[PDB]
This record gives sequence, structure tokens and C-alpha cells, in this order.
Amino acid sequence: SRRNAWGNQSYAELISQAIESAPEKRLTLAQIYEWMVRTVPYFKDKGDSNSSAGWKNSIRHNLSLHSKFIKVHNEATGKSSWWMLNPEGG
Repeated sequence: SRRNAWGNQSYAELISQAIESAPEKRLTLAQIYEWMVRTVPYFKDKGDSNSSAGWKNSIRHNLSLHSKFIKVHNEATGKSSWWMLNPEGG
């Protein structure tokens, strides 16, 4: 309701852009976080503060909710599961 500024875009859309931006089309959980700061500098100010741990959890709900994302079995012995968009469309 009070969304504005860069755009009332949903986080699912911003996460899709990051994966779509990558060539292999694959990113780990930590990469989404770093990419958001890169694709959304407005978060650089919070990086110097603990408040960073807040918005990061919100993203975690999107990864679990909306099967839009598929889980990948990391060969690194499940060190960091890779997130990918479903190939049925996108």
C-alpha cells in the first residue's frame, strides 16, 4: 500500500532478473543477497547496519513460497543449493 520509489515491483520479479541476468541462469542464496545490493544500491546504507538481517529473511519466504523456484541438489555435498527458474516457462 505504501510501496513506491524504484517501483512497486515484487521481490519475485527482482530475483528472476538476477537469475535471468546470469548466463548459466543459476544463483545460490548468498548470490541473490549480493545481487540485490548491486541491483538495488538503496540497500548499501543498511549493509553497514545489523538491519541487513531483516530484509534478507523476507526474500527467504519467496524462495520457499511460490514453486516458481526449483531446488537444485548441490554436488558440493549440499553446501549451497542452487536456485533456478522453472523451464516450463519464463
